[PDB]
Amino acid sequence: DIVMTQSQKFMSTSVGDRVSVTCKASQNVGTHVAWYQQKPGQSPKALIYSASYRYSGVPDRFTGSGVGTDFTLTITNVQSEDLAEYFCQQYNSYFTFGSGTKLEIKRADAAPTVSIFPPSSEQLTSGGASVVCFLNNFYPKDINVKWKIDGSERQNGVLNSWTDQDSKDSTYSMSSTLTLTKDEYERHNSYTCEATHKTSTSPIVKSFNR
Amino acid sequence: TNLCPFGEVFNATRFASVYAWNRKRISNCVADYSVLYNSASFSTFKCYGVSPTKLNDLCFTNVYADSFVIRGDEVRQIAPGQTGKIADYNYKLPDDFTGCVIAWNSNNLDSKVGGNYNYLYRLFRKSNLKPFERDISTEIYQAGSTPCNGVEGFNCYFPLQSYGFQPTNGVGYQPYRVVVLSFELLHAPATVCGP
Amino acid sequence: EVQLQQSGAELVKPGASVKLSCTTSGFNIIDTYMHWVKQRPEEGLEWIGGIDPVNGNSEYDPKFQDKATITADTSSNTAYLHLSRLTSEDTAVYYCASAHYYGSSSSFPYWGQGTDLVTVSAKTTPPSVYPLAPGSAAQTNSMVTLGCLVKGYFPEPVTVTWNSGSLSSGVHTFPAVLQSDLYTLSSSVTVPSSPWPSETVTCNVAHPASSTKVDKKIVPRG
Ligand SMILES: *[C@@H]1O[C@H](CO)[C@@H](O)[C@H](O)[C@H]1NC(C)=O
Repeated sequence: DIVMTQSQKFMSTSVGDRVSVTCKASQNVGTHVAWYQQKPGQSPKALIYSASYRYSGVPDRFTGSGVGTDFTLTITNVQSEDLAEYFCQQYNSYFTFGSGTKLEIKRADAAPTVSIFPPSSEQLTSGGASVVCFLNNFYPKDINVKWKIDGSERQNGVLNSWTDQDSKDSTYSMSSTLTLTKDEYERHNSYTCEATHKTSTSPIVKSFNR
Repeated sequence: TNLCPFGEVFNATRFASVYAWNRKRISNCVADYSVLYNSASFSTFKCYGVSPTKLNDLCFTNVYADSFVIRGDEVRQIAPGQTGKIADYNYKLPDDFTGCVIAWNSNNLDSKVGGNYNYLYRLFRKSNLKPFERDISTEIYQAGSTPCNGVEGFNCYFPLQSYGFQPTNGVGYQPYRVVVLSFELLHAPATVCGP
Repeated sequence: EVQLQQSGAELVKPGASVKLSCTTSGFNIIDTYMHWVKQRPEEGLEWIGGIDPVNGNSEYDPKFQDKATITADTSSNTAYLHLSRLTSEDTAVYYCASAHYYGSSSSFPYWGQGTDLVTVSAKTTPPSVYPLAPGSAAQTNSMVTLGCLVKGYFPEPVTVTWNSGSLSSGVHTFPAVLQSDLYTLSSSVTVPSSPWPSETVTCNVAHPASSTKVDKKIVPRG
């Protein structure tokens, strides 16, 4: 087995800056090395072959370098759409892949846009009541959501999920869902989602009444 | 004595179309280039960055052998720094190429009286090939501003075209088999040497 | 554009078998090798094997030779991966990929979109899809945000599109969360307040492992 080692699990950069991803082969592989880009949710896309040749159609800000055991993928003038994991591969003896280096883009802060949604009538008729809060296009990733029912905090029944960095503006988004039974939902009137983010000392509050 | 299997390359039963050029990796063997250079059957034997009479005194980490068929007048395109449909759209050597280009007339095997149309070349491409890039795509080429919707038509061309080899053709339109030997010199152990 | 189109996600019982397909559009597979690659979150990308569609010869990583079989049909431009006697270690995304060169090994220039295989004894559960309508984020935003809640399905994945993909900008689909053996996810779409509810906005959900789909129009509440 030839092992391809990518020691960097994550790297950070800014739009317009440059970054270099490293790969080390456990044996000499000459120039039988390729590089691939994998955006979240998607399949790998080919970038480099023979260690340093770019395919037609691949932007010229991607460059491969190295011979032997030490290889580098360099990305210059980094764009938000370069948010991806980057994998090396050797094809000198069979085919083995590195463990991937995930790129993170640093950008300016951005307050979240918050929206709250009552349960669908269709869900209620089935006995359930999920109230959903979206916190969209904020930066940096760190954020707090607090659910309130008739003025008092609620923790049980809340599930949250964050996107990966957006490939167009490099912001994060987050989804928070408070699930409970229909009857519990009908026992209270006020439902509120409150988001606290370093872009403002005052929380962002959105609410509704049945 | 483990000789490099040159015969498998030069006397392969079939040869690829140039757009789909084949590459063989040659490693861990003894290469007697002099048998190749001393073979009169080769109409072309042009080396770059090495001298053909001294090939048997040199060692490489790997040798690659690319092979395909083109017509006579295109053999001159199989060289660094060349332009034209073959060099731009089918098989491109790098400027710093180190190796040898070998060709010979294959009219007796690749032509037929009813015309042989099985060998193809790419006639249209949106960009020039990068060195040693290989394009096997079949998508309709949009020559104008109208999208083609995957259908051939006006300004909407199938990108590959047949040579049409028949023995009667002039030499410049007769088939030539080509083998390009690329000599890789890395600073790692050599695995392909002369005797 | 060249596309390797793979078959849908599959739920497979432990011990059973499955056959994945990959159909190429934009080149003939007979001009290259077709490979299959496995991906899991912790173990990474692993090459399974590959095939020479001209002669039918396939070759495998020895770790996969007893359970993987790769075949190809050049007349339909399709490559297949057969996996037998599946275990939980076979839960993974499987990709088809093509090779650059023919005659020797090379990089993989084109990849299919991937097929999630889930090995479990649980049955498939299609999602319930619920519209998310305002929801007193009241005008006046120039923008209005709607969503769809895709609740209680198994296994992954579901795909969510909005107006059949014509609204791709301003869409965020959030990763699913697993609770009591069922997945739930949400998707949001932001459009100007002039189009909605003036114009229709619909989320299109597909759950390939149960072979089900749902469209849900987002209509103003009451
Ligand atoms: C090709 O075959 C002939 C015999 O028909 C043989 O003399 C020649 O050496 C072969 N070519 C190579 C490169 O081995």
